[PDB]
Amino acid sequence: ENALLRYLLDK
Amino acid sequence: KPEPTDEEWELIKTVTEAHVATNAQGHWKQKRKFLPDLEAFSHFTKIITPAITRVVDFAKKLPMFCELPCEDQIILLKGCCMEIMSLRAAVRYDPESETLTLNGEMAVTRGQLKNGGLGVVSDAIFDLGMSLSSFNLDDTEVALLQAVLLMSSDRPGLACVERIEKYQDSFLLAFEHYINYRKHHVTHFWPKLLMKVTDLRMIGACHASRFLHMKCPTELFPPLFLEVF
Ligand SMILES: COc1nc(C(=O)NCC(=O)O)c(O)c2ccc(Oc3c(C)cc(C(=O)c4ccccc4)cc3C)cc12
Repeated sequence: ENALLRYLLDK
Repeated sequence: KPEPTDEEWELIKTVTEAHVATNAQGHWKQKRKFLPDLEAFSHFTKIITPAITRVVDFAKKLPMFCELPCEDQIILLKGCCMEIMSLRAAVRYDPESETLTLNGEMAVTRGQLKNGGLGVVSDAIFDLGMSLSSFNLDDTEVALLQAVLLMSSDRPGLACVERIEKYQDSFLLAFEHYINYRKHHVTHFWPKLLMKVTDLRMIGACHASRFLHMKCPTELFPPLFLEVF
């Protein structure tokens, strides 16, 4: 759930 | 009329620098290439992923954004991508070719975007760009509009609602105080810019309603595009 968007949010 | 305070100038340096660092090209007009219904719609959805990423990059360069929990960051970014990407294209309207520029490289016509799935929203983005000509928005004004849309407390599921609303109120003063200082030769420039924020907010909601419409297998759509809607 929003895992790429989360990966990019954290560096 | 009140002009930017010393701390408001720092906030303007910061948010302006964020914007310029994450804005495609900036030449965008001379690296521009003109383009000559799930087949125009591939070759657009394909070009979104870098544009969404540039928005994430803007938000991550804003120290106020980075103080929020990532649940709230995800929520904020999900609500302001299409707004920011729409503003970023509308400020790149060429009155003579009657095109918008995406990724600072591809010139598109009103028809091309409506044909690529934007539907009525492409009419809204072009109309905005046309009206943003007489406004003569600079990089600081665009960056501050972007920060105002990002720090929307109204977005559903947020935790730090009042912290976000405080960040947004900091940008709105700095932006108004900058507006007072830039002395634009338009009457009631602030009231009219505030109406434009609302035009953009309407673009972000209509686009996010045409998504729920196309469900056309989801895997034909880029991964980032699906996480933002
Ligand atoms: C203004 O929008 C955009 N702005 C910029 C841009 O200027 N970037 C900023 C900068 O210059 O730095 C872009 O690069 C864009 C690239 C692709 C794009 O593609 C879309 C999108 C996103 C949504 C729809 C739908 O309506 C829809 C259809 C089905 C389901 C849901 C939604 C259709 C298309 C073609 C829209 C872009």
